[PDB]
Amino acid sequence: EEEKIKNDMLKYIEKDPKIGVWSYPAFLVLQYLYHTVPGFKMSRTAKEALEKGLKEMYPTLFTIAEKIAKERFK
Amino acid sequence: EEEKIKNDMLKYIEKDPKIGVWSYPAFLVLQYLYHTVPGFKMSRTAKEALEKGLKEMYPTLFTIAEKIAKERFK
Repeated sequence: EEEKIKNDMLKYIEKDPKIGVWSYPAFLVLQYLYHTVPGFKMSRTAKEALEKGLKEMYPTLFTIAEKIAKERFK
Repeated sequence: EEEKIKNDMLKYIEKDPKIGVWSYPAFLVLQYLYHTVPGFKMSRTAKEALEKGLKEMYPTLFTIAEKIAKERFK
């Protein structure tokens, strides 16, 4: 169950976590903030948005993935 | 105010809304679902997650961007 998920998720660590989104509203808001407030970390806020929404949709899987990624610190 | 935002957002329509996220938890959950449930629209769910989280963080800007993008239908 849980340990079945762990092996697959560790198989997915090996790859680059590039995630691509084609979304006009999100792009417009992010670009507006980038051009309007200096120093706006557009990519960080987009990652936060993705992580927040995805954790809300799939809380258990998101927590498992976060624990596996974190506990791969050393 | 609002009409100042409209001009910039219409300036940003011209570009491709490619949004890129480098996030290990979100990547792990999305790839787990892609490999585990057939027909999983990974990109659609990632876009939904980004839109949900970003609308929660910036509801007014997200609604403005969504209205501008929608009302550019014809």
